[PDB]
Amino acid sequence: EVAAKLSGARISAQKARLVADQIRGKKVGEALNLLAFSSKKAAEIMKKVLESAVANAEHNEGADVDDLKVSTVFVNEGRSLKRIMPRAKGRADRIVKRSCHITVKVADK
Amino acid sequence: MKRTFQPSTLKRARVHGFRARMATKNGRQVLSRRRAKGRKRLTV
Amino acid sequence: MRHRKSGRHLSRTSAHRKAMFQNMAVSLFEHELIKTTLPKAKELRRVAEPLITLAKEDSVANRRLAFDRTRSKAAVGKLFNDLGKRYANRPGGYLRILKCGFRAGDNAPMAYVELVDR
Amino acid sequence: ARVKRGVIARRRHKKILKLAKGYYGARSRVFRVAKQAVIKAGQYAYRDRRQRKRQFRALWIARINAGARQNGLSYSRLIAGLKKAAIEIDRKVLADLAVNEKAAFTAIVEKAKASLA
Amino acid sequence: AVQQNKKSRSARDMRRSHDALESNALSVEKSTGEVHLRHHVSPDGFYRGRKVV
RNA sequence: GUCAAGUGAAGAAGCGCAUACGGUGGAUGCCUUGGCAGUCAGAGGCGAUGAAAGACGUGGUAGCCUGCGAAAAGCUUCGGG
RNA sequence: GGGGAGUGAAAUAGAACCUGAAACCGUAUGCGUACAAGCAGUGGGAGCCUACUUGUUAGGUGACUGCGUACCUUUUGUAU
RNA sequence: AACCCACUCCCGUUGAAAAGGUAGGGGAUGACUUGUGGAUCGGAGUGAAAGGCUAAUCAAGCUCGGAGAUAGCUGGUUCUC
RNA sequence: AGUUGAGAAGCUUGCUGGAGGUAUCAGAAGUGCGAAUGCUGACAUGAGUAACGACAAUGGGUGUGAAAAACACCCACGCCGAAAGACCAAGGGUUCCUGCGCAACGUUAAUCGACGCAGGGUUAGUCGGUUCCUAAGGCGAGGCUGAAAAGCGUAGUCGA
Repeated sequence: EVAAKLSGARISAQKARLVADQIRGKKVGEALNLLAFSSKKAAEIMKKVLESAVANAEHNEGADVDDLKVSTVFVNEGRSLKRIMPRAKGRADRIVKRSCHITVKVADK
Repeated sequence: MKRTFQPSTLKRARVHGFRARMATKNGRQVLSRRRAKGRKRLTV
Repeated sequence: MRHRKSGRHLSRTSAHRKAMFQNMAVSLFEHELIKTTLPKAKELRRVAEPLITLAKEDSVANRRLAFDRTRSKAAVGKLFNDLGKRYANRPGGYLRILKCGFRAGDNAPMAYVELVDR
Repeated sequence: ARVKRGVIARRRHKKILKLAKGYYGARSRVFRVAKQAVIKAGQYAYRDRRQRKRQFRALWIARINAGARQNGLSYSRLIAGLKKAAIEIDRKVLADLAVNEKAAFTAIVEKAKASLA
Repeated sequence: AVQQNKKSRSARDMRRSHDALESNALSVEKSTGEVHLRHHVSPDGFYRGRKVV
């Protein structure tokens, strides 16, 4: 069971858990096919994280890519960035630019 | 929609400048307050 | 309600559509394969194919009826000399549309549109 | 002697939030709602140490009523006949004999009918 | 027009009980052996046993 | 075996509670090169021999502090180390 | 940005770095939830699941059911 | 027409805009419009006058002090038996 | 987590932590928080909703790139043209140009940028200023006046 993590992805967590829910429990090649043809941003990011997890299992252990199953995907929340949008009649509002932490955890069980 | 600050460096320096403050008693004590507070500029 | 109403608006005035579609017609007659959005590909085939059908017959009236609706000298020369002698025995369907993924900046469904004997 | 009150406030809030666990939503996890839910649970629990003694009595009486009517007697005639006699036997063990030991309950209702009340 | 009460976790999540995703229209070319969308040109430019681009 | 009547266990899009691990977040604890208040002393001014307060320069790297002042992170002497 | 390897007593002390709480957001497991009406509990209570070692226990859910209109402040009086 | 103004509608009202936009409208060689510099200032200015304006503030600007004004009023006041 | 007390609370312990703590009995208090449209930080809900800033307008090709609706170039289409063009003053103060970059900023992406890093670039007898001269107005030797502070002013000398 081998992880890869992205600490700070410039998508928010709610948007990334949609794609995270879509590969959980799948085979790795099935998951790479799903992520490589998905219409979204989180799938580009999470495909790169899944590639990293698989290659960590190939190089730091001896597991074949065919044996591997994407076992634990979870998206935590990262540090937001706090910015101002000027609005009408002198009023200012706070924008949070949210980030998130993607962990893909491949295994051969 | 014309606003209330219309900048001119000459009107700046002649109302609020160093020599305008040091011409009068009250401006000299503006500078001594603003120097006693320890301000970096003291002539704005 | 658009019951039985052909044509599509493409978020444009009608003059904008007419300019964009004869631009795409001219660009396809020079390159013979262009890459565009799938609805603009579906509406190019209703502009561009009557021009090739018109080009299957050399007349002065045909070459300045082509010229007022594809208004470039190079595409009237590409028609009537290349496209129209090539497509002389094909009854329509001078171009095909092949879907090719999605645009990266949008999700605009893309399509290749290609002259058939290229 | 400035004394910083954040270490005792925490333990008092942990005590209230531990007493509130199992509750829905903010009733179990934010202090100003958990505190009210714990106090309310305490009032209901005081009230219901009383109503427990009210509710079990009614269930015993209803089971004794049902057992006595199988033997041809009411609840009220049975309780009257068990005091023309002297049984000193309560609604709890009579309901227990109504369900479990039915021949002993039949013996008790026959000694109530024997006193003809 | 505002809420008179903040919405709970539970109702917030029941709203978004519908916004999960699908795109399962993938298939494999018999010639090259790669995955692509149905009725779409391959990412290596093939379509129904023929190179088109 | 069939046909009636009775009865009903799994199958959760999503939720709830508990638990265990996380994430955010900075509390809390511990710490201090900073303050605050006294006591005992000092010396109570600095300036036309140009002050307080500055601007600009000053370095092998050179921004900002801190020193210096075209002799410019220093010069000459005594003394200590 | 990570997965290792090294350093270190310790790296879930890795530089946004001692400790690292709560709000808030997740993933996993157990149980309950799609014919049921309200301050969300409380009294009763079946079932199921875990540890034990078994029982007249401990922990977790809580079908079903009786009672049940938050807290404050102000008031003659507030679910209001 | 420029320029200066702001009569009407509609939009906008969380605005593109803390007073605008688009259609129309008034003056447009004058009691006009405007640049640059200067003067008048808080029971005090200036006012073809409306309590208008005096830095998005005006029946007495802003700021700092008297100052922790005063409040028979409102709100709040923290562990246990 | 267990346990003990009528309570505030106490005691024992698993894990974490990695350097301090304070039986007892007294002294002292910045001594106990849920409310004050309380203060300050973090984070929710609304909600992945409204918007993304004039309704001049975009379509292909080619390149570069990790990736191009948006960069660059080519072809074509539109738009301004008493300006959406060229320029001077004011105000700004390096934004200018060229290499390298893309974290953040840019209401999206960016290989592009008025953004980051580093270099370079501003040449005058004649163009503007200083210098010469004065207007309004200022300051003003002495001087008149005024509790003081100061006011006004002559010679003067600033002031476009």
